[PDB]
Amino acid sequence: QGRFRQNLLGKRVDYSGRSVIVVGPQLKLHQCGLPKRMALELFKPFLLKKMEEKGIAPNVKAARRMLERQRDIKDEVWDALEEVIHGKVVLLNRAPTLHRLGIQAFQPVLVEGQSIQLHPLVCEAFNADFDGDQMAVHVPLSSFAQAEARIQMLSAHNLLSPASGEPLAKPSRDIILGLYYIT
Amino acid sequence: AEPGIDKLFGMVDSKYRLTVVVAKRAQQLLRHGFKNTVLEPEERPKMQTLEGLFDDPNAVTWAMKELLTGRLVFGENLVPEDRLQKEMERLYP
Amino acid sequence: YQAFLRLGMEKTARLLDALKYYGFTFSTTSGITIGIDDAVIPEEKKQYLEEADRKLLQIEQAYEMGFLTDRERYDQILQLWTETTEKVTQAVFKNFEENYPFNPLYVMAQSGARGNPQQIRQLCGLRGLMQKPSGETFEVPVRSSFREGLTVLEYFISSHGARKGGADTALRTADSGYLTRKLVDVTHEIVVREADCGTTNYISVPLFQPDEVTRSLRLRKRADIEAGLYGRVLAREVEVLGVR
Amino acid sequence: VGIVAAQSIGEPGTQLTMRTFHTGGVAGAADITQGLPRVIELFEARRPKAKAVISEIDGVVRIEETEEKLSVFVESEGFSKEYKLPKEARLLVKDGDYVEAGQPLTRGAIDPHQLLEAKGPEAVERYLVEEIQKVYRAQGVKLHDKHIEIVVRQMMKYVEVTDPGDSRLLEGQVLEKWDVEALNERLIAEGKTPVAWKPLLMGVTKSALSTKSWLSAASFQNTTHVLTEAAIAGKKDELIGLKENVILGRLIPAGTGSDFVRFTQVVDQKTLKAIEEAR
Amino acid sequence: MEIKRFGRIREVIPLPPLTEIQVESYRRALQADVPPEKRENVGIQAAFRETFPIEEGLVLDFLEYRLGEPPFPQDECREKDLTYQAPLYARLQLIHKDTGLIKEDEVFLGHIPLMTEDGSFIINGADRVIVSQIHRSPGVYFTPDPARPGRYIASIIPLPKRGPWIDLEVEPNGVVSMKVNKRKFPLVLLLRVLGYDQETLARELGAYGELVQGLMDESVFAMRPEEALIRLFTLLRPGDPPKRDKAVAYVYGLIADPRRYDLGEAGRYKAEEKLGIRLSGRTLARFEDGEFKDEVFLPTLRYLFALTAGVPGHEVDDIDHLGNRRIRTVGELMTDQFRVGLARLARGVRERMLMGSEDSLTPAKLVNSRPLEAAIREFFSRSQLSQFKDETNPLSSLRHKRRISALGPGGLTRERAGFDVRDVHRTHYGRICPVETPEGANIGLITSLAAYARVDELGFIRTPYRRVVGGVVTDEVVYMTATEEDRYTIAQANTPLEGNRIAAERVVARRKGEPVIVSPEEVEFMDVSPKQVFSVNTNLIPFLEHDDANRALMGSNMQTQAVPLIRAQAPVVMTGLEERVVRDSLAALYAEEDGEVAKVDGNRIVVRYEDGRLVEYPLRRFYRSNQGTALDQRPRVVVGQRVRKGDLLADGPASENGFLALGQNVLVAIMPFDGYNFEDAIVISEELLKRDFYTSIHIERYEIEARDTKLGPERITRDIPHLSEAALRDLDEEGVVRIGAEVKPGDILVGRTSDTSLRVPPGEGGIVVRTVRLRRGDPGVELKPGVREVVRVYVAQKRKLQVGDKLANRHGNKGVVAKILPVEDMPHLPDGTPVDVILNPLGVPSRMNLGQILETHLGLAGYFLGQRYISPIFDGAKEPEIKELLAQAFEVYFGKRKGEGFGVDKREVEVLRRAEKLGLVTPGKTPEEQLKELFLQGKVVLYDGRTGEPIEGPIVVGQMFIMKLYHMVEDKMHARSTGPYSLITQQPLGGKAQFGGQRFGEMEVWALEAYGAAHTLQEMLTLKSDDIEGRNAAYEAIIKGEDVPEPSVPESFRVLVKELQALALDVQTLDEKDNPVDIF
Amino acid sequence: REVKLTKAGYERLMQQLERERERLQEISADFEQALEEGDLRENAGYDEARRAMWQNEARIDSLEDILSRAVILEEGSGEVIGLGSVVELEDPLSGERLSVQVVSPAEANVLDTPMKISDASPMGKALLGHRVGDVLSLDTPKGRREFRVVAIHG
Ligand SMILES: [Mg+2]
Repeated sequence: QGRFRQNLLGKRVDYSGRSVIVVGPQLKLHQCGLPKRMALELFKPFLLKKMEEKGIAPNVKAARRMLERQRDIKDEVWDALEEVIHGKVVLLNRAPTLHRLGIQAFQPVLVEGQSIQLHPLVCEAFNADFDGDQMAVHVPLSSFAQAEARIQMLSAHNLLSPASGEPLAKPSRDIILGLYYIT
Repeated sequence: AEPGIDKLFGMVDSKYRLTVVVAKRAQQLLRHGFKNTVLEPEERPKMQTLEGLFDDPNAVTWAMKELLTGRLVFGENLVPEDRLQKEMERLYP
Repeated sequence: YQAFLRLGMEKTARLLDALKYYGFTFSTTSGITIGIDDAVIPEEKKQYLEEADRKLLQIEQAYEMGFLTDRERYDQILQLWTETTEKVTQAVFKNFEENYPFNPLYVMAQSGARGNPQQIRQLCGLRGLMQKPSGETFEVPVRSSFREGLTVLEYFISSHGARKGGADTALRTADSGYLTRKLVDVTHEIVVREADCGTTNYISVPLFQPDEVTRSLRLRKRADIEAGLYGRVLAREVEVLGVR
Repeated sequence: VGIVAAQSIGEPGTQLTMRTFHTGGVAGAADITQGLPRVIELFEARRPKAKAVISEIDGVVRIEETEEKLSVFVESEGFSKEYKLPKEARLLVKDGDYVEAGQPLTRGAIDPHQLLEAKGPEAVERYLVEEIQKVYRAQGVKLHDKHIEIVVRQMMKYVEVTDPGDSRLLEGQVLEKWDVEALNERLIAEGKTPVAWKPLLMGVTKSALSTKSWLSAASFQNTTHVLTEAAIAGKKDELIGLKENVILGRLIPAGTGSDFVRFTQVVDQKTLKAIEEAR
Repeated sequence: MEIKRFGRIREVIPLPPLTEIQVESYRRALQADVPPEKRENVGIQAAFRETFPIEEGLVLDFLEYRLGEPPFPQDECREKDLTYQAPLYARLQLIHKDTGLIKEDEVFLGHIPLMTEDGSFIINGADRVIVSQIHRSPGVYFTPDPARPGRYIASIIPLPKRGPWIDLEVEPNGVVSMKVNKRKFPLVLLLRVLGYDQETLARELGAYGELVQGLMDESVFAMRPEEALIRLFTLLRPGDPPKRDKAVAYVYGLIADPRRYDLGEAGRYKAEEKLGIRLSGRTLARFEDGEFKDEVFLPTLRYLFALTAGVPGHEVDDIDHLGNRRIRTVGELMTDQFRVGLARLARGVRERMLMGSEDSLTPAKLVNSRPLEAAIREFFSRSQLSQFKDETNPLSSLRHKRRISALGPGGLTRERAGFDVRDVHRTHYGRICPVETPEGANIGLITSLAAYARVDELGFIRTPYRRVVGGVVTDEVVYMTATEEDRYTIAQANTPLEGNRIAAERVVARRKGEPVIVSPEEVEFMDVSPKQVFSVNTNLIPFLEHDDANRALMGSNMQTQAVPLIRAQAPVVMTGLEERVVRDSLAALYAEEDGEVAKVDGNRIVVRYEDGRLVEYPLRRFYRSNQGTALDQRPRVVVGQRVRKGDLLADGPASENGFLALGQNVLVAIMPFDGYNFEDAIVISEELLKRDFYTSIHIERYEIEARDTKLGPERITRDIPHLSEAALRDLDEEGVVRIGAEVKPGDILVGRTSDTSLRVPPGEGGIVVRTVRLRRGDPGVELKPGVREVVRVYVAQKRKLQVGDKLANRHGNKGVVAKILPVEDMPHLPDGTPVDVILNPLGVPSRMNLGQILETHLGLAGYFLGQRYISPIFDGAKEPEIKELLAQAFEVYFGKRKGEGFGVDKREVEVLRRAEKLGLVTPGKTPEEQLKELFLQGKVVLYDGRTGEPIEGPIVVGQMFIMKLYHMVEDKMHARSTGPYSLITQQPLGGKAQFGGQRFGEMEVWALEAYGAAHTLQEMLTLKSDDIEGRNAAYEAIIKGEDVPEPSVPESFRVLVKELQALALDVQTLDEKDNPVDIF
Repeated sequence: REVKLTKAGYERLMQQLERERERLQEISADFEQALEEGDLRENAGYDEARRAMWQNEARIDSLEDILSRAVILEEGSGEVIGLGSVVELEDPLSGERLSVQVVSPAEANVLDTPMKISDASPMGKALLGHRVGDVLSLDTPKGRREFRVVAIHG
């Protein structure tokens, strides 16, 4: 735990989010679910900025107190949150990360429940099944880091495993079951 | 996936090139004011309940859409270094 | 794969999305599930069982007179089952293949869905022989079908493997990507940056494998070949199959 | 790419074992060390379990059965290479057949160094790549050879000095660095002062251990010694390479931070002419 | 409800006390139930006789031992963090060499814990457990030589850990070797020390083993009797005087080293049985008259030349063989540690004689609880053996209550050498459940004991077995030893029977641990029941006989992680042990004797026994579980009700009517949905969450103590340095929060001063239920030093199954809960009644666990027949019988449809139409029969509900038994953005008002590096961590709507530069062309 | 040394390796699935199947091992029971007749027409070296029965 071997072993990061995982049938591979509670807190800063562009609050700290504690989160607030992300995309990460796709980019969208909704196709990617596991979620604050995040880290852009020219968006069990019982 | 992402990769000589290009123009769009676009007339990005996504949606979302059209030009040494923020800040409020 | 190489990235996605939906959609209306009776046991059961029953007694009647050695009786019997089991296997598949081409359990395996032949055996058919604590597989096979009530001991035997399996999976997942670590420690500074190297030094990639059964050059398996040529840079152009 | 190689291979690593019972009359438990362990030894120049002595000499074959220790000669031009293999050893090469340098006399595993001297560098490398795959292949692992190749490449990225010309004959420098000389040896500066170099095979670890940049050495190896000797001379650490450039926290030499695209122009006609209007 | 069990086998003797493993073990260990008159021996007493007779002249021996006056009652100790001990007194007198004195004054030494009714312990406010341990019964054993197939090697190991490891290796080059403390020497030498003379030796020794010349060799040294000892010492590495310092030697006399184990079994066993015969003494002792007699060396070697030659009886002992593997129950473990303190106590009394002030001392002068008490407290709280009592629910604790492990004192089993013991051995049969081991690492190292299987006088787990004369079955049985078992031929309990005689001629039986077929003539014994084969943990699975041992192992442990749901429901199918479980488990309370019901109060139960007496019972309303859960007792009786001795008074945490109920039996319709049940995903109808089916009670114990710093002691009070009143409302009392208050994340429960008030940690809290403080005037509490006072806050809330919920089945099918579709568009049965839970069939194949498929069908009939079933492990119900009853059910489901005035539905047509095309139904038959015949398969028509269009193809349905696990979504819900920072380094760690962002690790980075996300990466290594400048700089830009800051130089960069400068290192930052570069 | 086999015995053994290749290849395939099957750590299917690999991986060795250093016998002529001869034992007192053909330890298979006994087998031990007219016994669990070599053909 010295100085040279410090910048390597990395450490803890901000805007971090994680929780029990579940499949997201309706969800498109182009996106990824995400608990409203999380996204909201995991976006306090950004949110506040947009809160200003709207008569929600007079100034920064104004909006901070607006929701400093509210069991009645204004309906306007929510609509704004979504209005904050828009294009911006976050990142997903399985605990045991060994391959690059151990982390893929997704376009979050308001969802119910307290667990994170994840697309079934990437289940194969991040070695994980829906028995109770839990992924991680980061957010490219840097409008520059946001680029490469959806340009070269977006899921829909990573299909051909670098390990082998074998497809990654390979349909699994259920999908197959049907596609076969029909043909 | 993302809008004509393929058409993009085909315009660049390297995957990573695109990224750096999308990011640089993305900033110039917000810092130097949000009126540097070139496709503002029609087919301009829109929102939902209120198509107010005609002014300030998302940086990159616009950047790429700009490259969608061969209106812009890029390269290694196109325009002088410093002569960058000088000709931009004076041309745009 | 073809789609991607044809239309393009994004487009592929849409396909995938479309598929996903329909897949599920039908997987619900199809009306397929699992029932105790869906694990149809081929009638050949009682047949082969006997065919192998008196069969074993034959080899036994031999050793009882000193015909075979102590070791032969072992390898001999093993051969019986090892193969007699292979029979029942293909047998079951056949019964489903002709009579119930839509039988749940079955459809699964065949389809790119779940289920594996070897596994199916341990259901419709029956598990073969287990292994002893030492290493050498047991002598008394598992004449019981999963679909049927497996006798006590036979279960006690089928556990010798369950414990063993959870043993190796504890010494290989402990180090957690230890390899990658050491591996990265030398590939962490290797990246692309240039415009075509000038080194005209080609590489000799074998299309045929040396000896397997006497000095005879054979054609390497399909996979290996690709793993070595798929996506490369042909040094010297070569017109072979008539194509340039 | 580096990371690639590393990942593609790392992932599998956590799924390779094997070593049981069905054999046992001597010290044999599998016939070699098939499993992940083999991977180690391969990535690390070692002397395998069932090392097969090779014949650096290329000739014919002659055997002598039974009696104490069996022997096989690789006679040819005139001299006869004798190899004493216990009667409990098994070989594939038969009497007469012509053998080449670095050929598997005994059945089993080969030796890195040995193969190197006998046949040569090219042989070793090809041996490695294939030797690896074999493992992952017999495990249902389908990974492109590309990666494996990159790895071994560094296991040879270093050679030793034979003939002086600027540095002692007891040193091992980067293979590329040798060209830095091979060129300035006759081209730039005349007076051809050859520097017979001999590629040295090193296992993955040992390789990194002899890295050029000090920044990197300051991580793994004993910091003290590193900085210490690195100080004496005004060591120049070119900030190229994830690892080292990582410590500094600066933008990694690869990806978007690559020196190739790190500098990009995003001009708009509306202002492009504005640059012309400033002349 | 009706109850039908398919018990074909006549289960003779019922299941013994599932807790007797811990029960008697403690009892017999410390003979206290009966006066010192009933002079037992073993354990406590034996411990005395051991190191009590002390003589240095110091002459003090043991007289009587008594005690057992627990300072505070049970609960008290729990809540007061007190230790449930017991004052230990002792009566002993002293006699001098100079006739006189008989000073016997009550001398006590420390207190000792006691075993709870359930069989647990309350060390310090918490309930722990004393798990058993295995090993190799310290005895004589012969096993082949290491890597040399040559001869063999003998081994002797007499514990405790203070017993030398002696070995006998036959060195071929000549002479035999005796390994001790890493050194070999000519055994001859020692033999001579024993009196063995050359002649008498060889003759009665190598009379058959010509190899004798390998020891009858010494003709130079072996010519000196007693002198030999002098030489033997010379062997000892130390350079001490060759005088009478026969120390090390005497050490192996009759004192401690040689195991002082019971003179008859413990040691004699490995003796008489294996080799030699009678056991002179208790071990290889006898150091009287100068010479030494050891009827141990003669045999150990007599057995050596035996196997190395002829065939005295093939003596090649086996390792793993349980018939040589002893267990370490609580009593042994405890009594063991006890002897330690004793030896440490005697340590003093001895020294307190050399410096003794004449005959003016005896009690205190020679006693001190210090050594004794210290030991005991070390074992019950510092030994890895004792653990946190797993009370996730009734069952859980029970298992952890009788589990066993190898690892321990070390002198039995290590950690890096046991891939051999980890695997199930032949002897484990009915001794150790082969599917009771935990998952992950250590698997096999730890595994509970079988069922009926019980410990004996000394470890050796015996097992019941049916006696049989010829072909007649005896109703008598005896617990056979893992050893003597192989001696006979045992047959299965499957074996058909005709009253009391064997059936078929070709009967199955296990000879010597080997499966064989024997005739009804060589039937020496027979299995008592399929149960004794596995442990309870598994004897709870429905149709085990239809699931793999691997997947079974899963469901087995899963039951232990079950959560005490509020609405308990006994499994539609039961193994018949649920009644016994809840009993020996002590989850519920039974009536002591027969009588009648008195007071049936929700908090107290009173009754009047027929023997003319009245007693009440405390009804622990809602006690805080060790794993945070409910532990209530629902009174299942009413005022005035004749009750029988041992009747269900109030239900346990997960019990219901004397039957275990860890979960609920909900309707299930196994079939693939809209992908909502992908991998292991599990759909669910809102209908269930409506009638509060799957839900539980959770608690949170947040404690706070009033420290006492030297900078002004902290005071508890409503005094808040931030004049906040909007938070002092609920804080009524002077510091503590009101009872029944609704605390929320962030509010204060207790107010500290110096403002270090204990706030509501992240997440939630729930509603307070009970709290207690501890002022200075300690009524009798051991207030930790530096502490002025202490307070506890018991908060709780309801756990209503939501989304992140996960639940599995007794068969091992685990899975999360995806979407919870409402009963509206929920697949329904043609006649209303929609489904409840939708499982995906894909999880059935690969996972060979058909058992479920069975319980379902069986349950499908129990719904209409309105009844529950009990199927023995392997003697359980069979396919035939089921179809019978199930059919009967059809005459109820559809039987009513008829009389009501309605037939089949147009929809039911199309389905059956494809049914026939699927070979499910026999064509030509009438719709009526077609549906019936189809119902018998366990599949029925089913409408979508979403579109009303039924799903073509019947869908097997039934009532499967599931359950929620400990792992909730509460302990997982980290959502951070801006908060605290590492006071030391510079990391976004939270803990209070905010949270802390998960780590990134080099692994994740690498992958990130691969992508080439230079900036995304650099962003994580700086702007989101170390360099605090760019962090805030970034916060501003964001709140200002400006592009995030682009760090020019991470604080790590410049800091290191100068950090090196600090010591020589002239770190010079040059540019692209060897030029200076300003760093700051 | 040098394994001795016959044309018939060869065809059966060589072909054996060919069958095993079609099976073994199926084993690898199954894994390529299980590994992609998701479900971590206990694919009940994974491990059992892994060992199964070692079993085929092993049979592949024993097979190819002998096949590279064996011999071929044409003992159609001669009187003394040699490698390839078909002897016929007839219990003296019983009057019952039998037929068999002992061969090297690499041919054991009770299934063949004449019960092919191992060369190093007790039965294979008492036959080599004697001719038409011999009568000897060995050790038998039920006792010890002698047999007279009726006739040695081919
Ligand atoms: Mg999981």
